Amino acid sequence: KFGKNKSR
Repeated sequence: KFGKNKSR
């Protein structure tokens, strides 16, 4: 739940 905002 740390690399979930590493998409866009």
